[PDB]
Formats: sequence, structure tokens, C-alpha cells
Amino acid sequence: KTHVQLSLPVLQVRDVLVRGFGDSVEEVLSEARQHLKDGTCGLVEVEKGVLPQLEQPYVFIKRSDAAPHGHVMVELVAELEGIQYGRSGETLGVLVPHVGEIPVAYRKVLLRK
Repeated sequence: KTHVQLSLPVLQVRDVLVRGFGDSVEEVLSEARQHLKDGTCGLVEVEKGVLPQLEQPYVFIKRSDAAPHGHVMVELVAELEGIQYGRSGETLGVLVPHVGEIPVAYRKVLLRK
């Protein structure tokens, strides 16, 4: 399927144990996609002071369309030293590995895979 219905656990930035997916734009996008497939991906909602507490490169989920079965259609955009790789809509949050942190909420997304 070109899209996959996911429910992403929303994590508080200060709880996150593994604060990025790796060391290159290509690796973080690769790893983010694998964790999304494996159900091992969390979402951190971006506010003032969040991003400097996470590791670059960042992986964002961004709204790709204006929401089947409550699931917002999203795609992945990476960012390193202020350059983004991809072009998409509004940021829903930054993806991180989920290693058992207790979430505060769930974000229903339809991921362009």
C-alpha cells in the first residue's frame, strides 16, 4: 500500500531517551521509515525550546493534504543545519525512536510510504 494508517505515541521531549535516528539526512529518513513500519516511532510536538533538546538531523512529519478515518495524511521531511530535504505542509511534530516512554496522547496519521 502507498499509505499506512498509524497511531503515533506523542512523547514529552524531556522523557525521550533516544533523541534522533542517526547522523545523516539519508540515515534519519531511512531509520524513521523503518521505526514507523515496526511501530517503534514516537512523535514530539514542536514548541519553543523543543528542537535544541533533540539531535540533528531532525525528521518531521508534515501535512501532505487537507483526513481519511481521522488519519491526517503526512510525509517525511528531514532537516540539517537549517536545510530541509523534502517539501510539504505544516509540521505535526518531530519523530524520535520510541523505546517505552509513556505517551501523553496519540496522533492518527496516514503515512505516504
